[PDB]
Amino acid sequence: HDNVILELTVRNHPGVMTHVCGLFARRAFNVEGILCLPIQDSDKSHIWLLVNDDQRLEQMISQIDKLEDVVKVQRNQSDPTMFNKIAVFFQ
Amino acid sequence: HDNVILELTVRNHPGVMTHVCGLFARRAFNVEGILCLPIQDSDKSHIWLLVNDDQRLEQMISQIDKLEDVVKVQRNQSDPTMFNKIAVFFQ
Ligand SMILES: CC[C@H](C)[C@H](N)C(=O)O
Ligand SMILES: CC[C@H](C)[C@H](N)C(=O)O
Ligand SMILES: [Co+2]
Ligand SMILES: [Co+2]
Repeated sequence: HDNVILELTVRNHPGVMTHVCGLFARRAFNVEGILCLPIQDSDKSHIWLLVNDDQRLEQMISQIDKLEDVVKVQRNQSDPTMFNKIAVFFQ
Repeated sequence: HDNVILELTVRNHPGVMTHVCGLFARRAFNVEGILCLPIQDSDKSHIWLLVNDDQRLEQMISQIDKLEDVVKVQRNQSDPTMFNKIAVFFQ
């Protein structure tokens, strides 16, 4: 469909979410949904980003990958409707 | 307990999440959990931020309030365990 889920594994450090989102912001690229959770007994966190499927997305995944504190960035290996399901409980 | 939920209503525009998180980042203030959802049939979105209960938080709520595209910022008027509940389904 229209959107894509990007799943990031990042270091749970101050400022990594600003850097990740700044890459999108610097291009006026909107982010539709965000879920961020720490990983249990770990120094990392998971970031799920709901974004529109885009030609520019492949280049931006590359920028995200080179970021500081980002260890892995995945496209479309998560739950495609995960934000619809969360939305049933939070509005 | 240790943490606090900040609930923001913001314009669903590119770059607002970068600005919101940059205020925390500029102070090395960590953000523990994030949920961001668009509001149905609307031009806004909701941002829930899980942060440590802090003396500096009252000043930073003030900075967040003066931000561009932020219409409302609330402290502790949401679900205190909301990220624990999401965590049962997403890790
Ligand atoms: C958290 C997403 C916010 C509302 C906006 N869409 C942005 O790209 O910054
Ligand atoms: C999304 C939160 C990330 C992992 C980090 N805690 C930060 O403050 O930017
Ligand atoms: Co670091
Ligand atoms: Co705007």
